[PDB]
Amino acid sequence: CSIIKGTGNFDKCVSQVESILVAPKLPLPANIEAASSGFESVDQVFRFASS
Amino acid sequence: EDVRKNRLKPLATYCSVNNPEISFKVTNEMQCRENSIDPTKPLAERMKIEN
Repeated sequence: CSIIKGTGNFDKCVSQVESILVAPKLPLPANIEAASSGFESVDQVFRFASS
Repeated sequence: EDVRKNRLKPLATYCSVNNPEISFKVTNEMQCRENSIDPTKPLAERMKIEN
């Protein structure tokens, strides 16, 4: 990769945020400290603990 | 040959699409499948030793 140039396609921006950040295929390890519930993604939170 | 008398039945029940346990964590379905207990396969096919 040499250069990054903007395309400004908000819908594709959403779909990528969705797959990279919000609901990744392989999320990083869940945090199990006292202050943490132990969830690994936003996707998992609202799918099992919605309020 | 009874499904009820198969030694794999409790592992097959854990490693199933029905079980929310394998739905919470993404890697769970893969950890099942790679140990020859495929949640995608129906119960009898899931416990069967091929060839």
